[PDB]
Amino acid sequence: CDVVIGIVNNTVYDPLQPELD
Amino acid sequence: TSGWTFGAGPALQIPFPMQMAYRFNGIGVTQNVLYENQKLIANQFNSA
Ligand SMILES: *[C@@H]1O[C@H](CO)[C@@H](O[C@@H]2O[C@H](CO)[C@@H](O)[C@H](O)[C@H]2NC(C)=O)[C@H](O)[C@H]1NC(C)=O
Ligand SMILES: *[C@@H]1O[C@H](CO)[C@@H](O)[C@H](O)[C@H]1NC(C)=O
Repeated sequence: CDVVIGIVNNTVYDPLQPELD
Repeated sequence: TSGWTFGAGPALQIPFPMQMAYRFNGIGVTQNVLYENQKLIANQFNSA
């Protein structure tokens, strides 16, 4: 995420990680 | 400013760089090809 112009910072939710862990 | 939306109803604004990316998607090209090369495509277009 350093070549596209206009990127914003946000969280991407992975459904496996919480339930799995 | 609105691509092709105004011909089917109300004009819906969307940034032009994003308009071009949808147009590459319509021909089977993945949309990151524009977003990572936006300057190259715009400069090459302007000369063409
Ligand atoms: C999006 O997040 C990244 C990572 O946290 C930010 O990059 C940091 O930016 C600060 C200045 O705002 C620098 O001091 C850090 O060195 C940067 N970190 C890295 C790893 O490069 C980035 O600035 C954020 N973007 C926005 C618009 O806030
Ligand atoms: C959008 O334009 C503003 C000025 O109106 C500029 O400050 C900003 O960097 C531009 N955003 C992008 C993603 O180029």
